[PDB]
Amino acid sequence: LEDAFPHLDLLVLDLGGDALWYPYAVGEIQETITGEFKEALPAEPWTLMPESDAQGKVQAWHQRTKTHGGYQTQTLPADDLWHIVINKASARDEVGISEVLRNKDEIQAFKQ
Amino acid sequence: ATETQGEHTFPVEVLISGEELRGYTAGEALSAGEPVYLSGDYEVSASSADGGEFLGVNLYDVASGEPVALAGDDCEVRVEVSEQVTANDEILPDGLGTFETVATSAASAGVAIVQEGAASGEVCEAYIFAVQGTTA
Amino acid sequence: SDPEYVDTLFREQLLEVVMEGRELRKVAREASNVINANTRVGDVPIASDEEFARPTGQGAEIRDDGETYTTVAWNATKLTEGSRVTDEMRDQAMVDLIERNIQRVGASLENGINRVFLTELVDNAQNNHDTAGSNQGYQALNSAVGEVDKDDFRPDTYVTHPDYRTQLFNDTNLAYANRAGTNEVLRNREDAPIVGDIAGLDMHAAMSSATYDDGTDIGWSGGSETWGFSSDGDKGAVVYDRDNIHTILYAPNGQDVEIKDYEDPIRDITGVNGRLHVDCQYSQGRSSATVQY
Amino acid sequence: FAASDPEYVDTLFREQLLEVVMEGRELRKVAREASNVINANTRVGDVPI
Amino acid sequence: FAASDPEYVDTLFREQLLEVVMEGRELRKVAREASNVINANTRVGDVPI
Amino acid sequence: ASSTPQTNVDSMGGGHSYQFNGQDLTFEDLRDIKDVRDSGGQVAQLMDYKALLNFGEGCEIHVEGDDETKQLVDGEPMTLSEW
Ligand SMILES: [K+]
Ligand SMILES: [Mg+2]
Ligand SMILES: [Mg+2]
Ligand SMILES: [Mg+2]
Ligand SMILES: [Mg+2]
Ligand SMILES: [Mg+2]
Ligand SMILES: [Mg+2]
Ligand SMILES: [Mg+2]
Repeated sequence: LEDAFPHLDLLVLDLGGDALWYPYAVGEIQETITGEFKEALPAEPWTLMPESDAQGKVQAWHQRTKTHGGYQTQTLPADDLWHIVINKASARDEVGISEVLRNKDEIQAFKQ
Repeated sequence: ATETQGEHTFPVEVLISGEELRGYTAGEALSAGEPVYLSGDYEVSASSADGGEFLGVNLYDVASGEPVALAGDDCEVRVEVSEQVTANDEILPDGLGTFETVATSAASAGVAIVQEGAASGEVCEAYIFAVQGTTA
Repeated sequence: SDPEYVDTLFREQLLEVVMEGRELRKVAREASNVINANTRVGDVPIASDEEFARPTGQGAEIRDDGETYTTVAWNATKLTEGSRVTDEMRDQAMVDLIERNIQRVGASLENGINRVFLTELVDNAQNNHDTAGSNQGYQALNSAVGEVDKDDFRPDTYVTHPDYRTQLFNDTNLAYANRAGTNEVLRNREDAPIVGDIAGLDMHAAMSSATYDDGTDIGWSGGSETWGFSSDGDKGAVVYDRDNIHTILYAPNGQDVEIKDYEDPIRDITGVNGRLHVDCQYSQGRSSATVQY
Repeated sequence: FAASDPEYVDTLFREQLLEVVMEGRELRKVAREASNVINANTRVGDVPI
Repeated sequence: FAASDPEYVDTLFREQLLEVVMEGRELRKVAREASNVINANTRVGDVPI
Repeated sequence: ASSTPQTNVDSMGGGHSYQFNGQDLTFEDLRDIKDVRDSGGQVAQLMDYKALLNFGEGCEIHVEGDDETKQLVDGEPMTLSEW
């Protein structure tokens, strides 16, 4: 595992940072061409939102990204993405809470 | 009333804008875009000609005794006219499910103003601005 | 929130209660077959009646007389009730106005279901027992069961007016423990187990007087009968097969009544609204008899 | 108007049918219990008394 | 006659409605790729040339 | 899984054109950084203190199992750390 994740200290700071800013950190598993594991690769969390089922479990990820004066859009299955939630409404919540949007009023009061 | 695209015929959306949509009982079978008036206590029926009988336009087809949604004042609507109409014409119920101009009718005041002109039997776009009831 | 008055301790406070209004009896969900429909309009298919096999010569062709079918359509109507209050009322109220208006809207929809059910049930029953005064108690229930049995259906339920209940519990069959085999009616009146187990019927559904659609209420156009048991020609009970009268409930969200609290985006109004769609239809109206005064 | 279920009732969806079919009137059947049943060997016959 | 579709097409079953809506006419969209796109910070303005 | 990323990235657009974003900066913006750095005063001194805190104390090179690397480089042994 220490060779599978050589730079885990940097990954933990990045993912943990994102998971405090955004409702979740989110990413892929990536392979070498030979199909051996390369890395867990974080995606840009502001570009992605989860499609939950009726019982609140994430089934797919919907992505929107800037491209040349407009946007690309795609959907990906939850089968080959992972996501981590630090802040929650309940222990059953897979979508999570942004502390920025939670404290939006206090942030704006400060800036004003 | 109907729109054509290629081989296909589509129903027109009767309502263009407005939130003044209200509920009544149908006193008879009614068709989308027909003008209606109060035939009884919260009951509406198709308007006859020459004024005094208009509350709004029926928004979708209904059988007798069913609840009906109606667009009243402050609504822009797509409605069928029995004669050629032009922008700024005042129009009112024709007694035939259509509207006609105030000018053609025996009445002196309309219920809707034509915003986009249309030929006889076509769909005009109009804004509803008045009801008419029994004044004697 | 900013309350203009504080509340002190030891209940030296203002008297802080609301007394309830009249509450109507709600039974249609129990007293009928409930269909939770997928569509606001729909059909129940009905097969044709049984026949008798045909006498035929030896070696002759057998004639066809196959099963045939029709439907009864449901066409559910949106019942609605709503309320709107300014936010100053919400803040300054003696009790929670949103809670009270939610309960009122829920009750108004249930009363709505019961009106639709009772009006169908009373108007479209195909049989009648006319008491003509006279033997209005158990003998009328037995006779009404006889009228349904004579159409080859078996009823299992009865729906009853307050005036009819009053007559019935004065009946010597039920009022005397000797004749009833129990003193439950003398003691507990409508809560007696025999009242729900009489003349072969295994359910009693007690209605209110106001439930039937007289057409005097706003937005409602009345039924064909008079619901009552006070005067010549009133219909005061229905004896019927519970599996042959359908209450169809449709809601675009969930299975049942939908209550929405909301705030006006412009005007400092809050409201609560309730929706449900309901229809009521006999599968077999012959399975039902009214009792007439 | 807008989009309403009475307009697209046969275009964007189909009216429900119940999958259960309701029975018609059924007559009471008792004869096989209410009488002695003879399985005859011949369509025509006699019983002696 | 017997029992056949045109008799019971709304009483014993319901006509199939195909699961997919056919899209109709779509116009070609290019302006966002085929021009420089500026996200302005005011509804009205002047660009220096 | 997969051998190439399958999530998109915002980091594509009309090059160094007239749009504004942190990765879309021009040579003028780069020279704007250079002007803040060049022009001295209190702002430059603070950002120099930031550079000195992060990197001014010097460095050390390590190799895990360095001694096992020992090899003749030019007629004389070195380890990878020594090289
Ligand atoms: K005329
Ligand atoms: Mg408007
Ligand atoms: Mg139908
Ligand atoms: Mg033959
Ligand atoms: Mg036959
Ligand atoms: Mg009968
Ligand atoms: Mg008691
Ligand atoms: Mg013989």
